Amino acid sequence: IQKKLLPITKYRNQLLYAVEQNQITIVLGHTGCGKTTQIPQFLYEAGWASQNGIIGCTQPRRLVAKSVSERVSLELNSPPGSLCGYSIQFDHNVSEKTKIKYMTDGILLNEIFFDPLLERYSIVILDEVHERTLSTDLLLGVLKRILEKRNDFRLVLSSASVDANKLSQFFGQDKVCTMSIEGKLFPVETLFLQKPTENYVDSAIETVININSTYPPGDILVFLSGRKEIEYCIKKIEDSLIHASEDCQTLVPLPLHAGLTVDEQMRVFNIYDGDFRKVIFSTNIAETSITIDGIVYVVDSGFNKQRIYNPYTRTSKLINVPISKSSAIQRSGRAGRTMRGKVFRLYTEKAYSLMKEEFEADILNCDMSPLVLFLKGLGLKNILQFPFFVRPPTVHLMAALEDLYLLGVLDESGNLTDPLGIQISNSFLDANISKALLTSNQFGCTHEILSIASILTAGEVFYNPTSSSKNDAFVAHSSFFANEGDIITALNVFESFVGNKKDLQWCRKNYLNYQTLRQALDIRTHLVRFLNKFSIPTAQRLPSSDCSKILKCLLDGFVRNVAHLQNDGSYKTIGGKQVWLDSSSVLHEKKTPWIMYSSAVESETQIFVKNISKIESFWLDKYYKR
Amino acid sequence: LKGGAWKNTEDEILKAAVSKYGKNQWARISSLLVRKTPKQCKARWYEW
Amino acid sequence: FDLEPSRINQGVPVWKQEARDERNRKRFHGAFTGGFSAGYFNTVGSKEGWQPKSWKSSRNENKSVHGMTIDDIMDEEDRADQELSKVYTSKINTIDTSDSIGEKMLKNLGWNGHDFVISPFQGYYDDTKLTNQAYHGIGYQADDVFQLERGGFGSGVLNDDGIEDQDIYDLGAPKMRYDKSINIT
Amino acid sequence: IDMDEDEKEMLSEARARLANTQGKKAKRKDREKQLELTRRLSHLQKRREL
Amino acid sequence: RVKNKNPAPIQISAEQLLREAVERQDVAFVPPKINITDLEELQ
RNA sequence: UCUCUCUUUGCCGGCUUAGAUCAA
Repeated sequence: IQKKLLPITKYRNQLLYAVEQNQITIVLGHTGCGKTTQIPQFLYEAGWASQNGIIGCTQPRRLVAKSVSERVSLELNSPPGSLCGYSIQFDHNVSEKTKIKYMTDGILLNEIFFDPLLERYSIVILDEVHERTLSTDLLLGVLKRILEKRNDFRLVLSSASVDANKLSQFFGQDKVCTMSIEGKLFPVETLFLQKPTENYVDSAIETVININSTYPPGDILVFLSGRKEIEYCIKKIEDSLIHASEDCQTLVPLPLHAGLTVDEQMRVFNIYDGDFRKVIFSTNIAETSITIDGIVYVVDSGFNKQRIYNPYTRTSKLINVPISKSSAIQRSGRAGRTMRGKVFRLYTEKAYSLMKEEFEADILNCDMSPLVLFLKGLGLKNILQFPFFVRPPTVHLMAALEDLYLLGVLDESGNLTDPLGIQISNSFLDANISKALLTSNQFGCTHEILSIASILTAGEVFYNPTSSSKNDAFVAHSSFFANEGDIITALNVFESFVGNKKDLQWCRKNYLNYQTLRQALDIRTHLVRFLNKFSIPTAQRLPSSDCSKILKCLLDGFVRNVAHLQNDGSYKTIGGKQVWLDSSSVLHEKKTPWIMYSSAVESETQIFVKNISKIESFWLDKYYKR
Repeated sequence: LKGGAWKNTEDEILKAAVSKYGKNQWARISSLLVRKTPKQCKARWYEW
Repeated sequence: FDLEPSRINQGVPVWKQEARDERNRKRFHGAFTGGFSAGYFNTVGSKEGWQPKSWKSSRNENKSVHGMTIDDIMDEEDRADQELSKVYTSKINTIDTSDSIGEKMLKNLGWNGHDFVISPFQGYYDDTKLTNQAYHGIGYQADDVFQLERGGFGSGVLNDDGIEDQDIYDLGAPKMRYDKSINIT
Repeated sequence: IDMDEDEKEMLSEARARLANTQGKKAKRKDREKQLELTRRLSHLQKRREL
Repeated sequence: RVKNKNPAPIQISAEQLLREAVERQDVAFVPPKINITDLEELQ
């Protein structure tokens, strides 16, 4: 019944006609209208997947992919994985009988790498391409090539942003049909300030109080720059609650950001009975995949945080940027789902007249070194031959290529060097971490470097509570403080973790993130298969306590990321950069003479390094001379 | 940080501390209320 | 070495941290570290003592009398700062940072750019030299009057700074603080 | 009704504060007397068991 | 819902603070009385 | 004249520049 209620049912024949008669079809619509879940059902009913054909729909988000796969499997009254399955990076749940397959962009790029023409798929639907992820646009570039070679292969493009004209020009108007779905949205009126504001949060709180005291019931969703303003809004809202009048509803504040634990992200969906009015302090989470109903009034600051990486310095910073016009329209349309709602954007229409329309792609805002590895693995000597939708910065490409050359994956001529280069190209991970894994075979200690890589890729394996249990966490960590840095501390923690029977109560007692450890287990299993693809044994362990040669492999993997202590407390990188150690690392004040890090995150005053591990000078000297 | 709105708990702790310490040790009294300064404690005692 | 009990630090950052303890004791040692005693006990010697080794040279017995090495006469501080003070070589890092071989790499890429091509990422790299915002609104024009941005021994790290501690000999700000012309009307 | 959690802890601190008294370092003399009492009782007990 | 800002039916008073402060005291310490079983422990 | 209970019942460390200072 829910299948038939969606607006897309009445376009089924038209969509099918468009899908059949056009090699590439651009579908424009709003999230939750049924494009994600009902297009596979519709074309399976038509018969596109009949006779060994497979319907491969790309979902660039792992959680979204799994949830949509489960929903489609249950809605079709079929056992999970039998007809519809999911395959996210380093996690596969598929079957030979599976017809509707939901796949991540990176795995599909890998399949292109192994299978240039995708003979097992007759149609592939690209969904949630509006976020413009690096993998998504690289996949789009390769997909133009495969449609060029394959006349039978079909493409369905589903996007939540108005980019169809650009895709039409890129794909050729004679082979693409530009269709737009007609949904329904209650008319939302925008309200703008006559004069520019000085303190947008104070304007927002003023409007929030006026909404509470003067408007009918309805949850208020705010849009704020970042997580630093959340607690300030909690405090002001608590003070307003203490001084709240009897004619005003009990206004409950609710944080919503990416750094929260999942239970905190579940606190917003809770139903507050009585005269309780929810206000959701969301940074940017309440833009996609978030469906709190009853949202009526939204006040938008017009500022959002984001990440920009600096190639010249290999750093990354979280900066505030005015939102794009498309983001403002999406924020305005977010309110009004269930009843009529109003938006109050804290600026003037003259300010709206100047922002750039759509946010730039992540292929234009991420590290292209994996992209260059991918293209070089396919066999593209000249990077300019690939059909980029938007030309990437040339200076970034040459920076990445020079980084790859100094890493050894590329020769003087720019071709893959030895089995090393091709084997690095076959690796999902970055070339820096993969170098240690591939060179560990020469030293017979692959196991611990594999564990290190799995921990690094999975993420942070420690959980830090904000309450008094932080001292308890320190005591919980107090058993495993390694003199040689955080990396060997992580190795010891991982060894005793698998040595403690995977006990979840032990993880609670030690405040250890079990999900990250499981993901590291999957990573290490898949990398074991990756090495066995090259017939490399993975039973090699160092029987001696001397971690020195593991450190040689790491220094081979982190050649650029070395630094030595300065008198002022900061560290001098080999490249003459002033960096500061993060407080989280054990070696915060140990004054270690020579240090080696992995990742650099830069703030407005200090450049902070992470994954701190101590080293010795003569290793570096002997490694550099050869 | 420092300051606020002088909740009833703060006021009663202030009264008890004045009873136990006197009217000339506002620094020692303010050590009890972490959100208030000795000048603030003195002002509230002599004004409210 | 058990790194001593680490629970003492907990949080409580620099300006509330008690004092450094060499042996879990509130004291300083060393002339240049703030202690009123240096060496063993205000002395050069050591606990055990120190004696020279036997000497014998007969054109075949002095061969057993080898030379002197760096490490055998230094101490734990001396070796620590010897490790700290070793910085040289570098070379390759300086060549490809901050293009040379990368120009040959561009030859591999078939650049053929003539007129170079730029991307909006570079407009955001310009944003690295624009602002990070200052908690203001989108349309806020801000104001220009509200924006702002020799040696010897030290007076003492605890003796602070003031009008007292500036260079009496001043020759800076040659022309950067001065206009080149002024409207007369 | 539920004054957060910080106000509870400062109330507990103030409660321990108001009934402290006995100075600050007077907690050493009585402790040494108790330790001496325990040591003498142990000594007498060893004499008695002998 | 930990958001019942209703004023409490009982308000913390100073005398309550001091009374629940003094409740922290106990009786005088009870030491095991020494036993004198011969003339030695008597003298 | 006993026993218990209540009530009445007058009642038995110093000095100085408050010694000097105090943000998670």
